[PDB]
Amino acid sequence: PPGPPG
Amino acid sequence: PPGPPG
Amino acid sequence: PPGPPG
Amino acid sequence: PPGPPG
Amino acid sequence: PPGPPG
Amino acid sequence: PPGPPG
Amino acid sequence: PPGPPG
Amino acid sequence: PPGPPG
Amino acid sequence: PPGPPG
Amino acid sequence: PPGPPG
Amino acid sequence: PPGPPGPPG
Amino acid sequence: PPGPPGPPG
Amino acid sequence: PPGPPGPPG
Amino acid sequence: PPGPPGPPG
Amino acid sequence: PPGPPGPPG
Repeated sequence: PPGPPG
Repeated sequence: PPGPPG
Repeated sequence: PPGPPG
Repeated sequence: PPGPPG
Repeated sequence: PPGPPG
Repeated sequence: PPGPPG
Repeated sequence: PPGPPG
Repeated sequence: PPGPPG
Repeated sequence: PPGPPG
Repeated sequence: PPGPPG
Repeated sequence: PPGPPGPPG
Repeated sequence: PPGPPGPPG
Repeated sequence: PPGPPGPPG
Repeated sequence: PPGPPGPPG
Repeated sequence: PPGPPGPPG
């Protein structure tokens, strides 16, 4: 899955 | 695994 | 079978 | 056997 | 992460 | 997200 | 931050 | 924001 | 700040 | 503001 | 034979 | 494979 | 990635 | 960024 | 900035 937001 | 942070 | 997700 | 992780 | 101050 | 105001 | 005095 | 008045 | 005396 | 009168 | 890679993350 | 980067902040 | 600068003051 | 100067006095 | 001179006396 997509990584965490920055 | 989840990707890297944004 | 397909491996586990990443 | 199951394949490798994605 | 949140960006820098304005 | 946008940083804090200056 | 707030700007300088006038 | 605008600085204080002079 | 207030200006100088007249 | 305007300074004091003279 | 083993199976193929898995889905991305 | 890992997943892609995440959204910006 | 980090987010962009914030608004001015 | 900081804000701009303030009004005169 | 400071304000301007004041009125005369």
